Amino acid sequence: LISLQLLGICVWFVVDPSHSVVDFQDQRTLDPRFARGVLKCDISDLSLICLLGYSMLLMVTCTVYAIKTRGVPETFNEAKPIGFTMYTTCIVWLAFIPIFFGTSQSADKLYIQTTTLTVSVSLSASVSLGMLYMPKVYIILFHPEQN
Amino acid sequence: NEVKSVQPGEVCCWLCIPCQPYEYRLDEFTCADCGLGYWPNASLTGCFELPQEYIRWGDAWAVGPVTIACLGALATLFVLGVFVRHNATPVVKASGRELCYILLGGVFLCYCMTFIFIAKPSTAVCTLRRLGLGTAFSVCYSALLTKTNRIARIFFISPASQVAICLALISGQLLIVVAWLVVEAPGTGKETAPERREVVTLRCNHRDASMLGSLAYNVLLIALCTLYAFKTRKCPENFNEAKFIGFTMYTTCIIWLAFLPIFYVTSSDYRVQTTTMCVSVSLSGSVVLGCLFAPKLHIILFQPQK
Amino acid sequence: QVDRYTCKTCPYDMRPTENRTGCRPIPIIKLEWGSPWAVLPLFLAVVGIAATLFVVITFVRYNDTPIVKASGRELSYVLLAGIFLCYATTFLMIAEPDLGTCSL
Ligand SMILES: O=C(Nc1cc(Cl)cc(Cl)c1)[C@H]1CCCC[C@H]1C(=O)O
Repeated sequence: LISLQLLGICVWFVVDPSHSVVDFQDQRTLDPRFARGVLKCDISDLSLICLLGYSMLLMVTCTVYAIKTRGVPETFNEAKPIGFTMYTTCIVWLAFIPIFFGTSQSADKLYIQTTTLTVSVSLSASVSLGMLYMPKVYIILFHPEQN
Repeated sequence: NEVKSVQPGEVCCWLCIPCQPYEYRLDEFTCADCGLGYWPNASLTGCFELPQEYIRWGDAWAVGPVTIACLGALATLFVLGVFVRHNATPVVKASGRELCYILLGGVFLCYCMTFIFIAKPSTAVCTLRRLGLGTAFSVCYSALLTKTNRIARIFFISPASQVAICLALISGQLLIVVAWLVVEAPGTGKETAPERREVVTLRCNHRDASMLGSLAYNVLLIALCTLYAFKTRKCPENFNEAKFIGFTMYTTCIIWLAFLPIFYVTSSDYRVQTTTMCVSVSLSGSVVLGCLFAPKLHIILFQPQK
Repeated sequence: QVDRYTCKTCPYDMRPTENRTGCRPIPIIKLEWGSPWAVLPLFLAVVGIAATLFVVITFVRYNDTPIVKASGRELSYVLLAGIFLCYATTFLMIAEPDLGTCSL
C-alpha cells in the first residue's frame, strides 16, 4: 500500500529536478524600496496535491473498513476513534486548502504557506497519535485493568 | 490617448506623452482623472464606471456551495417530513415534537443561509447576512444547549419551559445582532483600492472581521454545550441519545476552531472567504443532522418495530 | 542609477537607491529559527516527538499486556514510527532550503 506512494515520489524525483532558487522578486514591486525575496524552496504544488490525494483516498478506504468493523466487540473495536480521527484529518486537510492556495494571492509574507502546512501536518499527527493511543496508554500507565 | 507635454521654452514646440492608462483627457494640454473604482472614457472624454463584480449565481465559485446547500436542504426537508408524519413511535414522540423540531428548523435555516449568501450584496441582503449567519447557528446550538441542560438536570423542566429556554437563548443572539446593527448601518457595499481602478467589488460595507463578534455568543454556546455534553456522557436515555450529543458537540467545536481563523486569514480575498462561509455553514448543518438525528432516523426507518 | 544622463532600471535581485550609493542588495528573507513565525511549528513538532517517544517506550516496556496485544503490536509500532516521521517533517521544513533539504 506504500509502493504506489514510493513510485510516486520517485516519479517526481525524475519529473521535478528538485532545485532551490532565490525567488524572482515580484513578491513586492521593487519601486517601493523595501522589497523582499523569500527564498522559496521551489517544490511544485502539483506533487503536494497528488501525494495528499493519495493519502485522502487511503484514509477513505480506512474509513470504509472502520465502518464495516462496527460489529467488532470489546477492545478490538476502535471504529469510533478511527472515524473521529478521519473527521478531524478531513477538517484539517480542508482548512489547509484555502490559506495555502486561496490566501496565497496575498504576496506579503507568502511563507505563511510553510506554517499552514507544517502546523496542519503536526496537528493531524497529534490526532492520530492522540485519539488512537492516549485512550490506550491512560490505562497501562494508570489502570491495571487487565492481567 | 496622448497629451502634449509642455515646454514654453524658446518656442511652442510640444512633446507627446501617453496619459496614465486610467487617466482620461479633459484638456489637450493635461490629462484628467477621477475617483478610484472608476475608469477613463474610451476617447478619454471623462470618467467611466467599471462594472461591479460579485460572486454570481452560476459562476464556478458558487456552483459547489449552492449544490451542497440544496442537497442538504432537501435532506433536512426529508428528515423533518419523516419526523412529522411518522412521529408516533416513542423514539420521536417521547423525545421530540416541536422541541427538538427546533433542531430541524435551525438546520433548514442554516442550509438556506448559503442560498442567502450568494446573491446581490449591495441591497438589504447585507442585513440578512448579518442577522442570519448568527441566528442560524444560534438556533441549533441553543436547542442543543437546552437538550444537554435537561439531561444534566436529570443526570424547571417542561415542554413550554424548554421552549422558553430556547427562546431566551435565541433572544440573546437577537439582541446582540440588534446592537451590532445599531453600531453599523447595513448596506452600501462597494469598494476597491489604490491598486487598480480595474478591479472592483460589491463587498459589504460592514467593517471587516466584525461579525466574529456576533459569532462570539455562538462560541460561548458551544463552550457550554460541550461541557455539559461531557458531564452527561454516562446516562443512557432513549437509545442512549447522549453519546451522540457529545459526538456532535466535539465535531462542531472542531469545525469552529479552524473555521474562525480560516475566515480571519482569508478575509483578504472575498471569493475564498464567501466560499468558506457557505462550506462551513453547510458542514455544521450536515454534521448536526448526521450526528444527532441519524441514529433516530435509522431506528425509525430500518427498525420500525421499535 | 548613477547614470546622470539617462536613467535605467537596476536589475532584478538588486534593489535601487536614488542616491549616491548606487543600486543595493535586495533583502532576502528566510524562515530562520529565530523568527517568531517558526516557534509554533517548532513547539508543535517537539511536543509531538516527545509524545511519540513516550508512547513508544510505553509499548516497549509494556510489550506483553493484553491491551498492547489488542493494539496489534509491531503494526502499531510501524504506525507510531510513521507519526514520528510525519512530525520530523516539520523540523525538516523550517531548515534552510539548501539542496538536500528540498529533496527530503
Ligand atoms: O509547501 C511548501 N513546500 C513543500 C513542502 C513539502 Cl513537505 C512538500 C511539498 Cl510538495 C512542498 C512551501 C514552503 C516551502 C517552500 C515553498 C512552498 C512550496 O510550495 O514549495
